[PDB]
Amino acid sequence: GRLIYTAGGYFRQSLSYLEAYNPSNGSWLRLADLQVPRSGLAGCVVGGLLYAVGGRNNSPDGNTDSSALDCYNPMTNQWSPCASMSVPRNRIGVGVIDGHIYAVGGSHGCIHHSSVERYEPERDEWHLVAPMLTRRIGVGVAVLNRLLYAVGGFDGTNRLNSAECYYPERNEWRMITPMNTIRSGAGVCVLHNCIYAAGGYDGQDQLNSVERYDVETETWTFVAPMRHHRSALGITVHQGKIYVLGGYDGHTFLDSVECYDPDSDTWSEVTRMTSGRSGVGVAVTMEP
Ligand SMILES: Cc1cc(C)c(C)c(S(=O)(=O)Nc2cccc(-n3ncc(C(=O)O)c3C3CC3)c2)c1C
Repeated sequence: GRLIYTAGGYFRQSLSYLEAYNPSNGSWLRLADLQVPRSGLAGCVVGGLLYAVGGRNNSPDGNTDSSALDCYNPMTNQWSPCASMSVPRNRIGVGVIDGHIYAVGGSHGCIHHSSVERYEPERDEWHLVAPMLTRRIGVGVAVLNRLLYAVGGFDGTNRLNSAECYYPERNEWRMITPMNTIRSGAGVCVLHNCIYAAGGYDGQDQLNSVERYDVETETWTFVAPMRHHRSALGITVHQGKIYVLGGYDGHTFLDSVECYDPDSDTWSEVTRMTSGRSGVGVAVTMEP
């Protein structure tokens, strides 16, 4: 599309912001607030519409995990509710295959989900599919060649370096090669034939390292590290480059946005968000 949308997040409390960054001119636009504040959500796009999935409203009033699915139409600058998921899912990951939204893992209080469910926009319906082999919150999710990958996270006891792949026509999950780093709350995305995992928390430190999985070789390789360590970052791809947005570096809720050029294997700072925050949802679609 043309703009990078960032929805929600956390700073002092869960946020309702929807802001759109335009890489062509450096500008940020503030758009219609989410109806309910949420951090730990995920964003995705189907048919030009932006969806916000799951998360949690951490507020002074209290703290409520979200099962919600909401749809933002850039033409109208309006959010509409969709059908809710079977369960609340904070610290969720999502991926889109063939116009359907897969919601993966996440938490409902102390419940760490392995369950996975699929949304069909044409019917406004969710249905459960086979669960993952592992409970995963803070799970990175990406789609490559119409297969769904769940990467890292936290299973209730340990942060994970494991990853697995969902084969839709078999409704089956299988482990893939584990990452070389334990990562929970990483940013995961796809670029060319690789799944990238950037940042996260390894149980001790927020990470700046970045590694990628080549589906043909089934191996993970480190690339250039980000300039800033970060967990609970937003991540997306725009014209062949990876953008990482915000996160937490152990000291500060970051406003930094970095951009990875895979041809030069370099990261550069490209803009700052209007305020530091973590736990955002991010996706790319047409300008409003
Ligand atoms: C109060 C508070 C404080 C801080 C520092 C943050 C970041 C958030 S937050 O909204 O950004 N929360 C969030 C979003 C996405 C993923 C994760 N997440 N999932 C698993 C783990 C882990 O520690 O294993 C994490 C952590 C490593 C990132 C967590 C909140 C509410």
